[PDB]
Amino acid sequence: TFPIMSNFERDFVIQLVPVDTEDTMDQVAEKCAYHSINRRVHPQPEKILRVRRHEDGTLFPRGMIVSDAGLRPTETLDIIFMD
Amino acid sequence: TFPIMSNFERDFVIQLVPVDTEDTMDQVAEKCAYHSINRRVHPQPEKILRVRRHEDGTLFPRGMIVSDAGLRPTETLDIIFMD
Amino acid sequence: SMLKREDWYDLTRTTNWTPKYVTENELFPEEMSGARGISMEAWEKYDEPYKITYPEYVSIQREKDSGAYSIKAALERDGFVDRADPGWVSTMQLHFGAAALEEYAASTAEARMARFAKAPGNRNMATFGMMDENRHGQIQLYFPYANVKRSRKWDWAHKAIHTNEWAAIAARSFFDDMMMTRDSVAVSIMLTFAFETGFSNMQFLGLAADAAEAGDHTFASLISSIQTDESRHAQQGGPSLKILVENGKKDEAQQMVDVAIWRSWKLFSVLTGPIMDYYTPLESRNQSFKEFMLEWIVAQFERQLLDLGLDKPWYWDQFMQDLDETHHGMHLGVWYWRPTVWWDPAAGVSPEEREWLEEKYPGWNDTWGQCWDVITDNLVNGKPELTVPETLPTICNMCNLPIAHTPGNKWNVKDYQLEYEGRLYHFGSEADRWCFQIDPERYKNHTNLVDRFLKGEIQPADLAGALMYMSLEPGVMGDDAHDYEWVKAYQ
Amino acid sequence: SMLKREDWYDLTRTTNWTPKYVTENELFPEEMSGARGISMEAWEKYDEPYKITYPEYVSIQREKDSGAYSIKAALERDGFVDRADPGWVSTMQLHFGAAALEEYAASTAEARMARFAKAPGNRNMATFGMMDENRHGQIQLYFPYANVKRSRKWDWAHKAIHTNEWAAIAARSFFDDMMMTRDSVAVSIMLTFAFETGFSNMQFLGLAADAAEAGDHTFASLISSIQTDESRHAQQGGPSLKILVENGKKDEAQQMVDVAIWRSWKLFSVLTGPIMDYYTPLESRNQSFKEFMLEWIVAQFERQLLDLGLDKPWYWDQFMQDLDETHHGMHLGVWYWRPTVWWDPAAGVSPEEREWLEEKYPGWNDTWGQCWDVITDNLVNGKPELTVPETLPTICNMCNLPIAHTPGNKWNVKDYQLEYEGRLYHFGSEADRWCFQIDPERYKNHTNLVDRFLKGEIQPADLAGALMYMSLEPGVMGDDAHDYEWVKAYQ
Amino acid sequence: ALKPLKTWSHLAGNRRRPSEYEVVSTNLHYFTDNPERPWELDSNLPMQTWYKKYCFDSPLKHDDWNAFRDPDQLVYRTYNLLQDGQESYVQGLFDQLNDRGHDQMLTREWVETLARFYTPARYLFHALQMGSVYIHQIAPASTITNCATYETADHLRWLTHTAYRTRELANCYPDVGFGKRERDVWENDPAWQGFRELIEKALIAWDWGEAFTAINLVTKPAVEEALLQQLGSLAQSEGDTLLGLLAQAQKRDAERHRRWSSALVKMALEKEGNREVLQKWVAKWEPLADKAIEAYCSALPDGENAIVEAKSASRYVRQMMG
Amino acid sequence: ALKPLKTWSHLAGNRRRPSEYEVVSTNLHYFTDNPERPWELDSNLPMQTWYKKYCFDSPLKHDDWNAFRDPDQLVYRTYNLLQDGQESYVQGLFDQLNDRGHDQMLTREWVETLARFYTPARYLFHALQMGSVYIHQIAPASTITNCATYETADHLRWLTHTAYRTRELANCYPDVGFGKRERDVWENDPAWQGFRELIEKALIAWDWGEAFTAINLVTKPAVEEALLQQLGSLAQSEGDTLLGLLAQAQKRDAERHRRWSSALVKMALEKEGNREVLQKWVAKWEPLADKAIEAYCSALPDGENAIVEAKSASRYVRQMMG
Ligand SMILES: [Fe+3]
Ligand SMILES: [Fe+3]
Ligand SMILES: [Fe+3]
Ligand SMILES: [Fe+3]
Ligand SMILES: [O-]
Ligand SMILES: [O-]
Repeated sequence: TFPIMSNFERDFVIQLVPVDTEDTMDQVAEKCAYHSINRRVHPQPEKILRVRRHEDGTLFPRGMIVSDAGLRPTETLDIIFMD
Repeated sequence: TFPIMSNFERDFVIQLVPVDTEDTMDQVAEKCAYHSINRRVHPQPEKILRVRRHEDGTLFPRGMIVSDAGLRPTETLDIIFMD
Repeated sequence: SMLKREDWYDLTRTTNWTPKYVTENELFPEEMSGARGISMEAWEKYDEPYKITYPEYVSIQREKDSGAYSIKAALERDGFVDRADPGWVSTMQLHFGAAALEEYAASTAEARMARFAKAPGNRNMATFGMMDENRHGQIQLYFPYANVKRSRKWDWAHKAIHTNEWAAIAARSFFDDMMMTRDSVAVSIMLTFAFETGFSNMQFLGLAADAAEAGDHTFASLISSIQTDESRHAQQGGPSLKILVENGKKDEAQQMVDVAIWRSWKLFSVLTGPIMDYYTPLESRNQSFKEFMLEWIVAQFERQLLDLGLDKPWYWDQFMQDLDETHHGMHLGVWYWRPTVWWDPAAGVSPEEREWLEEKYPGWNDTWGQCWDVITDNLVNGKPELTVPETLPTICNMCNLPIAHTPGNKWNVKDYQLEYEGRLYHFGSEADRWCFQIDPERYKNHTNLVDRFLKGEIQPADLAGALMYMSLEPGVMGDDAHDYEWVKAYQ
Repeated sequence: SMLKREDWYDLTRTTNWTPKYVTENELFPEEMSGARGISMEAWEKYDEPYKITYPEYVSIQREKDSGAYSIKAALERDGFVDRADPGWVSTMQLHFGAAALEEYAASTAEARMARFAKAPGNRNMATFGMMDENRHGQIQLYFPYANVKRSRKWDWAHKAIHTNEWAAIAARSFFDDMMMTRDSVAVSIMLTFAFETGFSNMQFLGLAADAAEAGDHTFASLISSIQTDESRHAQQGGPSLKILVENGKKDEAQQMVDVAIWRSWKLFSVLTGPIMDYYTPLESRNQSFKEFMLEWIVAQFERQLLDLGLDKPWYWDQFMQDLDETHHGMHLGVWYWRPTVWWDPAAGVSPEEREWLEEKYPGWNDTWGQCWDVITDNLVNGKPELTVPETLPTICNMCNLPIAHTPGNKWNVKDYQLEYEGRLYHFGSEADRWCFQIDPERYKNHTNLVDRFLKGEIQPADLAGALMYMSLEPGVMGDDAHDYEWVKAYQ
Repeated sequence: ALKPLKTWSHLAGNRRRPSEYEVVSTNLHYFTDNPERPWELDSNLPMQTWYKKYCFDSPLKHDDWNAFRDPDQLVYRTYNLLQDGQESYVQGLFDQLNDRGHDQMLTREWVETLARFYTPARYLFHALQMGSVYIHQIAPASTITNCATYETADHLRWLTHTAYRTRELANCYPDVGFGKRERDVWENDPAWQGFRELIEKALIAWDWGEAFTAINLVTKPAVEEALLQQLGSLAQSEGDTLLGLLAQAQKRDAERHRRWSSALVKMALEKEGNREVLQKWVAKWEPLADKAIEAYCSALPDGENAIVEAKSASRYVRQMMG
Repeated sequence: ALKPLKTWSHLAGNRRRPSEYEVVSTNLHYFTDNPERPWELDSNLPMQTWYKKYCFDSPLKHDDWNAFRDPDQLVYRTYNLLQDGQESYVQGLFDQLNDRGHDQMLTREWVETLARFYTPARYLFHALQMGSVYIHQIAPASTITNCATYETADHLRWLTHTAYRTRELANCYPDVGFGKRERDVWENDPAWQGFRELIEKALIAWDWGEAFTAINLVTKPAVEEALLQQLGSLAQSEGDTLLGLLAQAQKRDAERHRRWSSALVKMALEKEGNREVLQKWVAKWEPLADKAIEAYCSALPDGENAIVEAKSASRYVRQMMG
């Protein structure tokens, strides 16, 4: 349990998303879309969801776990479309 | 020339009608209908127009002339339907 | 600390004294006061039910005017007047023409009581009566004045009573008889009692309500405020009637009321009747001009008359009956002769309108319906010219209104003729005639519009001539309020 | 005879003296007056452009109130409120909740200047400033109070600022910073200059105009009158700014204005933006929230700032840009999260609305249009639940408003984060962050609603919990203003 | 088709968009429409005859009376704002000098003066209302009437102050007869028969021009100088600040009536004949004004001087208009 | 779903459909919503600290201050109707006593008195506005604030009368320094240092209850007895009817402030402790009231008696509430 802020690509607003310290970057990206995809942003299944620290641009591989990114509670992240 | 008031049968209002001292009762009745018939009252051609002094009920034959009825200028008359 | 009003009120009206240097009769000419043989000292028993003093007046009527003038200011620009039912706009243009200057002329009516009346309560109350009508006349000018750019028809708020247009004359006929050419005691009876207490106050309520329903609040407020003032000088008749009965004078009083009410009724049957039952949209009609009259005017008269020691006028049963007929007559006349008036008469004979009309007036369609049938046929059939006239109607020689009544299958139009000193007069009711008979000297040589036509007083002596003589030109001349909209219902 | 005002005015404000028995600083604590090292004698140069005296006040404001209260009285029963565009009704319920008690709280703001300010012109003008806001608060209660039977949502005119509902907190965030927790000179700048002179006066005009266009005159008049009072105490900032520049203080002054305007802008971008461009029917939109702002707020600021000796705030180019985006963000948020507010948000994304939106904001549909696409699809397709939320958005830690900006094809949503003494704050603009940085001590331990959620301060810690904690229940909770009317356009 | 207009038809080509005053006041009367039959009825009615004789056949003539304008431009709405304020101020004086019990601080002498010289004015004042009221309803123009209309209410105003103050005086000094005695005084006190006779006889001058002179040009300045000016300064000197003030207030009203009266006279002198016509009624009436001033002012302290000051001041009114 | 209500939620079950007053006045303040952090900001701001110390931590305690009600029930709308009327009445007194040139009828002595004893009141009066204004913004309830709100404008009212009258006095007597001298007098005249000190020190009592006592319960009746009562009756006796009246008028204002002050005290005595709490601030401050009365009233004619009448009258205010 670890709260984060979610700047979802092509959405209008950063949102509060509870995630787990063990969730993988992939699994973060899923918990986020629940709140953006098909609410406000159209699904893109030629494309893969990535998870990148908002402050500085840095980027996370899909299978990396929260506990290992050393985020600050309530740290904002981008949930971007890639391939 | 002699002015009269015209209480036309089945109409709502007595009206001023110029007539001639020589016009016949019939001809009076015509000059009156101009102002009631097909304006407000439906023509009745199974029927004949008669001309009767309003005050007292008295009745005029068709071929009697104005000059002979001894009306008062502006005397009211009924223009009734008969057969 | 201030005194209670009760404490000093009487001293305001403690103002009679015995003249010495001029005689009582020089001071109070009988033609102006109509003291009627009753002592100054017995007039002093006059006690108005509703009492007000100067500071209380100028204080209340300040806030009254602040309010209405602010409503008018606020709504001014929204310009409601350009999207109002045209049946409405007409009602307004008619009202202003008929009331504005007559209201103004009421102040002189009161100014009559306030100089010439022997009872001092009356003289002071009559002074605020004066003060009241000055507002009414003034306010009823300022208001329509916002609309002078919209239609020349609005100039008539000021110009109407200055013309010889048949209604204007009908109006002067009523008012001048009622309020301008009679002595103090008479005005208090005929005007304040019969017309204001009997008719105006209720009408002004009705009219404010209707104004509101129609979405016109500037007007809604205007009428509404003018009505708040009525009660305060309308009262003035009662106490006089009281004094007259309580001496040798129930007959003289009785007679005046009889006259005052009929004449009132007649004017009313042409200015208000037609609006209630025709100009006001169907879904805004709460009740019939007939019901309204029965509920809000008739009972109230009987109420008043019982309390005072008087009996219902001789004509009362007749009057009751006339509620079914008179106004549709006046409506039909007004509309038929619509270019002779300064507003645009609503026809109000659409199908639904016609059932409503048949609901409230059973056997309407088999009388009034007939004429309207012929009119409509003529407009369906492309022959409209047979829906405007080529002659004048006969004018009652009292009420200065056409002589008109039930047509169709139950046709009952009568002329109550009287020959008097050579001349033949024409009367529209049993009463209109009788009014004259009891006062022949008073009306003897007056001439209604038809007489004027006939005596060669209207020149050229055709229709265009009478149009000009009544100061009417295209642009104020009346047409169908809806531009023959309701016709499409018949094709 | 009376004196000309000019003749004695000065003596009203001739009121400083040298304290003897308490020291100057005891009398004028620096935390309350912010005299800022500038001499009493140099504050005495304060000269308000628009001057009024007591009798003139109580006399004008009597007639002001007479008028508005009479309009309200007059239209009361017609009950316009039950047939008004529901986009309208919403605008009203939002305004009253946000303004009523904040206005009331302004009087304390002025009461601050009127006890604590060193310039005596300011102290007396601030007293009518006090007198002004007392009306505003009081009038803005009496008026919505007519509607408490109509919807519980009207109770919020009184109850709003008493709750922890996210807007209420946004409002207190603005006002308490601006007007309640600052010294006399600061209030005069931040409140009267920046907020009232800069924003409110123009908004109140706009709002009265719009009220009128919508056919709501009671409100039309209410706003209209409150605006007549603005100028008289709104002035108060100028002369202070004058005094500050003219000594060693253009920076301190500059800074305060910079802060005051941004915060103003932000509150404004969520209370007014959305109304202008969404709640107001299409055929009533004179101009865009963008244009409006450029014409009626921007030029006027530059005008004022040039005249005073100041320069445009650092953020100005940015601000210009933000006019294209910020409010549709705030709109989208408000509507999406519509059960968290006490009015019913108009969607305003019907087809025509959408072109209009694309006219005034080119490239709207390829940004904001996108989200709304998904929302609409979802409502066409019978899945509405995906148009309400299951989470909170991130709240700017200054403006107490969501962090939201351009989406779609030109996606540009940024969070301006700052770590400060352990805590990580979140900021919705470059400016919101910077506001904090220059005053960290002032905001340090305040916690926006999201922080409260997170610190376990909101219990149960789910959505229903936050609903209760913001005192919101079904019945005041917001839904689509038109009951999803504009959906039928898409099927 | 007839075009919509900028203003009322009767007002077009004025070149000054018309005032609220010109709008609600002007050309209101209609009976002046047919001088032969003013009222829509038989031309021989007693009221017809009255208006022809006393209104139309006035030797005081103009060709357009409706061209008259009240210099104060008073309308119902602005008469009440004016007067509401002035009543606040006097109701305030009443309220607060009572508070003090100002009535108690007056001497037995001064009190006796009041009952004789002040409280009977209720009659003179009402009489003026009748005279002023009468001008209303015979004047040949709606603007002249209106001026008269408002003048009359001020008259009412004054009757009321005086009635009010009497109750309070009767209250504070019950043994005096206040409120009960005034009629007798009015009717029998040599001080009051100067005035009573003048006013009784003015009240039957039926011709509008003679009424306006008889009442406004002659009688009013006499009543105003004697009762407001003289009894005013004497009251102030004699301890009575209230009446000193109350009277000064009523005189603002009187000064407005002198304005509209002056105005109308200025208007009548545009036409040959009228100065004479007016000088002739002055000279008929004035002798009674003098008689009225004399019998009242001499019963006062400093009698002979009061008589001189007042005569010359009231004369002055008329000299200032020619 | 939440039902529409008869009135405001905070007002339900009152059993008297609420007044316009209860509607626009009550439960307005919000900073009393979170005593730990009153203002929607950092809890450590100087203003946070001020409200906690001086508003919440008052030894004068109640559990519901919002239960307060102004006995006059004053609202913005009805404060202005009340005061519009009272200003008509005084603007009327100004207008008309000027008319007379009342200022000319005053003696060289009385005039010298004025410049010393009357015109400097502009300072004392404004000072009260600050003290009264300050109560506004620290009082613990919107209804207490409002009472204070209106009281403060009356204070303004009085400064204005006094400023106005000075210009007119400077006008009528240019050699005196009217308008120029008052500061010095305020600051250096033994008559004025009783008051100045009392007021300078009250103006820094920050606690709302101490302010209300310091200003409303102690200082105001002293200023009111000394400047309105005493300088009032003396002015009347000394020829000055205007100030005699002007002062009597201002005292209607003062009597209303004594009503709402009395009312609030009546309310505080419902709770144990408060009588003591209040008696304690009285006894701290009163000694300065006495000092203020003494130095001012003794410089007057009949000094020693003015001092006694005033002391006892102002004491009386407080005795009547307990
Ligand atoms: Fe009337
Ligand atoms: Fe009337
Ligand atoms: Fe405000
Ligand atoms: Fe403001
Ligand atoms: O009336
Ligand atoms: O404001």
